[PDB]
Amino acid sequence: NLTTITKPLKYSYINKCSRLLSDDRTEVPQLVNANQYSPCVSIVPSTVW
Amino acid sequence: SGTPPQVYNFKRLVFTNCNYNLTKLLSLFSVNDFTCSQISPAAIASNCY
Ligand SMILES: *[C@@H]1O[C@H](CO)[C@@H](O)[C@H](O)[C@H]1NC(C)=O
Repeated sequence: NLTTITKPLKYSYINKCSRLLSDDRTEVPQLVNANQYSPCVSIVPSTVW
Repeated sequence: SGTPPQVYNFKRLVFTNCNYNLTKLLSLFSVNDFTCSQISPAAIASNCY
């Protein structure tokens, strides 16, 4: 009996967040710290397809 | 070389006292997934084991 808040289509999350270097051969993962956001949210929208 | 085996009969290569160069090993490959546990990806290529 509470409809004023809505519901999305589905839940979604990120399972891999790394970066390529200039050699295009090595991958460096990123670890988000407390109360910030990893830069890899700049390439994936709020809803993963 | 040769036909690779399935997951339940993988073939082993042991390495003790030999020179390894992954810059010429993995150059013949293309990494789709690279995951590691308890060490960094860059720890293997530099630290002597
Ligand atoms: C920032 O703008 C670029 C320009 O198209 C876009 O590709 C990217 O998704 C945007 N990032 C966010 C978090 O909206």
